[PDB]
Amino acid sequence: PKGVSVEVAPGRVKVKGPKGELEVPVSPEMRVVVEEGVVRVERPSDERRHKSLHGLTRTLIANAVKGVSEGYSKELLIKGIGYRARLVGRALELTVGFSHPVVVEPPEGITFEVPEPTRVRVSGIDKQKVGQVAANIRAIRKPSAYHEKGIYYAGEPVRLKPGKAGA
Amino acid sequence: MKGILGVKVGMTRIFRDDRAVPVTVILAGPCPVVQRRTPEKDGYTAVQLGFLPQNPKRVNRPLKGHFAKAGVEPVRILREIRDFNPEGDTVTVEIFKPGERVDVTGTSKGRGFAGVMKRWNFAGGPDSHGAHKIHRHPGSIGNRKTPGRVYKGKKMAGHYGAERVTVMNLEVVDVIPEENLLLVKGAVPGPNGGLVIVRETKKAA
Amino acid sequence: MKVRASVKRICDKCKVIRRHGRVYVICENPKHKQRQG
Amino acid sequence: MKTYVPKQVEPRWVLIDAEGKTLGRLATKIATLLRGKHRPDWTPNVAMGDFVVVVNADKIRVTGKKLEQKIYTRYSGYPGGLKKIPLEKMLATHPERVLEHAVKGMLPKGPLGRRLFKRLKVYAGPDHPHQAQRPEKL
RNA sequence: CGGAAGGGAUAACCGCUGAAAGCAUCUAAGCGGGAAGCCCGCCCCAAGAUGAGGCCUCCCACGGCGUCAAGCCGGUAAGGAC
RNA sequence: GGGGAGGUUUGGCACCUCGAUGUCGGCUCGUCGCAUCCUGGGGCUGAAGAAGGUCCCAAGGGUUGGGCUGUUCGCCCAUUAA
RNA sequence: CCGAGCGCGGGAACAACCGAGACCGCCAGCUAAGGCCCCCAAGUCUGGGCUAAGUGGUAAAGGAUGUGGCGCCGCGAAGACA
Repeated sequence: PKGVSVEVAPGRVKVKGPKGELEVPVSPEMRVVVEEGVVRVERPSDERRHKSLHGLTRTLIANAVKGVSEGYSKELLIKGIGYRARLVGRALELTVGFSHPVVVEPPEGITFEVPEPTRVRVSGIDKQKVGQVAANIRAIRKPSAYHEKGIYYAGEPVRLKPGKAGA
Repeated sequence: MKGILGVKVGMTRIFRDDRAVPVTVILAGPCPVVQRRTPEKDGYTAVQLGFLPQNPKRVNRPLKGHFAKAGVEPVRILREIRDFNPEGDTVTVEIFKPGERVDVTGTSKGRGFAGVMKRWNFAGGPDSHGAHKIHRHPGSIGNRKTPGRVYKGKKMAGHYGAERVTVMNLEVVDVIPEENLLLVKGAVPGPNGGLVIVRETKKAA
Repeated sequence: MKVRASVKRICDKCKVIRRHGRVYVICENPKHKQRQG
Repeated sequence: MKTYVPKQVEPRWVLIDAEGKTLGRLATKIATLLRGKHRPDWTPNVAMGDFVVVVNADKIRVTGKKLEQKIYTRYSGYPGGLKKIPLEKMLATHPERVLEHAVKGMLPKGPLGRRLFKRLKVYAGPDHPHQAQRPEKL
């Protein structure tokens, strides 16, 4: 962790790096402290709920460090027809077969980025905004439905038989 | 979030557009501002408006003739419009061009004791066949020995009429500020000669 | 088959979790979609 | 002999916190003081058990899941008129009413237990009207 | 003319991060979405809310008995009544 | 083939009321349940789409008018979001 | 046992369930059942072990990666489990 500058506190930890600032509120049931470079996660005992907490924690500040060290990739893709992915404005303006286009703002910690209106990437220093926002877009437009159409993260287009199934 | 006092005038039918309009007209009257209300000292936001100036000897005592601005009293007291705050002036109608639907709050005509038939609208029975006894009776109430009682607020043989009624949303047809008229789509509670206030409504956002 | 008083793992793809306080049956296949109902 | 009877002694005023305290055991003591039951000068039919002003009851603690799951019910006489509002929303809007009504179910009910519930002043602050003494407790 | 619009947490259900359990998982701490339902926002009663609230102005200090401590009484002031 | 739930069916028992508990249907006023008839949210599909199928969630509102029978019920009539 | 002990304490209430055979008086102590935060009188007594659902605060077969201790049975530094 070279581009880091951490900050321990009771509940949360207040972490800084080259990108933006980030904070992970950790359940204070073990205490983490900036040691050398990489931090240590030392539970005050050995119980179930504890094990959960310590592991969780570890991943929390883990995502915290790699985040400020630039880790923003929120890839997305559309496999429909005229389903375009225009980036006009700061907003993401898409037309996914619905009777009208769709307008997405880039809120805090996040920009978008459309390499081409056929596939859409989103910039963000936060693991929540990744999954959640990209989800919200794929929830703008459902995938496949038997055949193939819509929005997908980058997954598999499992199908349901065509000219049949309709008795 | 606006308002002004008034009184019930007509109900007619002005051939506006090419459509006839049942039109209540309301003499809004020059109702002067007086003792204001703030939430620091009262606990809300309102303005006091007296209606029509007719007050000399037979008024007596305090007056907001005191207030700081006077005007003595109307002839029939003043009322408070919530969410209101003008700009140090007296107000009549001009604050509403046509196209601005408003709720109209007024008293209602009184029907004294109302029969259940002409109150909650019941049948009464048959125009013969059975017994002439009931004929116009409120039928029966609750079940036998359980409930065991009667319902608090059961539609019953009681009073109806002398009540406060606020009607909602009516196109302000036009405003006559040269006098004191405010004509809107016909409705308005009470007699063709009783107090009635105007308040801006709630529709869009 | 959601909502049945018995719920299970049918093939070697169907695995049970706990969610909201009710027992849930998962499996990538949604035709096996079961819940403690 | 003939057991003794206290005159009109002085209604001692008191002060307790609120925060960090269980809903339960809190009122428990509180209440039991409205009755002169802490005092060696207790008499059943006379009501000389002190005043209880409380401060910051906005931040009372409670165990359980309570917070949400704890429902309070009010019945207005008109049928279908059983209202229930969780402790959850009783905190957000007028939170005193959860300390009040609690003691209110920890005294007797004879007319005085009422007059005595009056002998208690809840606030969710702290702050109050510094009337007199109110020397803190624990 | 009214239902509404719109605000807040939610039901079934669908999503994010995420350990316990190197994997995975809506969950155990953490979030987001989401019902004609739920608390509202509209309509009305309403301080006998004995807890009896608040706003604004209007009113004279024993008058003759109660000497202390609460009051009693025959007439006034703002008013109110018949 | 098993185990329950509910207490509206047909009933077992004979405890209150034999110095009286006016036993069927219709009318008027209703209300409470949810195991939902419609409306609203949805999962599963032998769900392309439309329509349907079953199961979850959910009482807020709504739950028409005539023929035949004392009729409750039920068949038909024209409608229905129902 | 109630009946004839609807006389007393418990069991919230409560003919027969627990305690218990009531000459009178006593502003005297022990104790039964049942209790000892409070309504209500007395331990928010000491110590160890559990449960996280209002379970406690009233149901089953039957289903489950709920939780915590016990017992067994193969796999692994020659390198297993994922």
